[PDB]
Amino acid sequence: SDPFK
Amino acid sequence: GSPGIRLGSSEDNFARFVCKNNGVLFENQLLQIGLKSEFRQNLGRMFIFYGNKTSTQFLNFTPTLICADDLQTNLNLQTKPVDPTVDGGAQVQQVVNIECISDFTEAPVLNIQFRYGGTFQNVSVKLPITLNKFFQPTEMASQDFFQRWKQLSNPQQEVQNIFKAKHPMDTEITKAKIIGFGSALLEEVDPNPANFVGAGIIHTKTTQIGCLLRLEPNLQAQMYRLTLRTSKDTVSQRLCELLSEQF
Repeated sequence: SDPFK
Repeated sequence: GSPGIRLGSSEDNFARFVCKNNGVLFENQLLQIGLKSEFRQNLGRMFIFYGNKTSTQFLNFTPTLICADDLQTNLNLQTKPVDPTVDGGAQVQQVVNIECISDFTEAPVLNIQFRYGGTFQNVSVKLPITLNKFFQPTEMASQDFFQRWKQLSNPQQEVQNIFKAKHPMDTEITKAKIIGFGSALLEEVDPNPANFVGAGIIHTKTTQIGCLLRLEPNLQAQMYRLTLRTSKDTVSQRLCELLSEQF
């Protein structure tokens, strides 16, 4: 979900 | 860094010029030092205004720029001398031309010496020329931002700092601060609406450093988690240090 990981 | 009270120090108002270019850098009872800067690519132009607050003319008005050895190799400064005589109530301007060679951490020191009423006056203040002044904001769609963010492999290129907020989390001010910092402020990239995502290229003569920043406010703890991911570990570290002191 979180495109930062 | 330096211990002890920072009042009447060489960096009293230094932090105020990391995200803005205009204003008063220093002022004692005789002299006021104002600034007006403009930057483009890896270059900049800093106008320094010396205001004589007295009814008496200053003499031997002498401004000099001082840089540490390391800083010298990363930052090049040039300026034309100003007239050493400043009428009481008068203001004189000095232009400093700047060229960034490589990423740098240290700051130049402006030393000003002059005569007033027959006495020797000496002032030393750090000049607000910082790595971020050489930012080219890079607008880009979300997709492109993440592709770039995930291209980092060297752990040293990622620098994170979790720190306590010094100022209120006023959205428009923070946006102005980030925009003022230099990078482009990308709208709607981080799914977290509270987060700020910036992207820019730090321009230096020898290397263009792709920089991606993520500022994560922690409203409750009044702290921020700042993450710098750039193509150079030292740039990540310095931009992190600077931006960290701004919120």
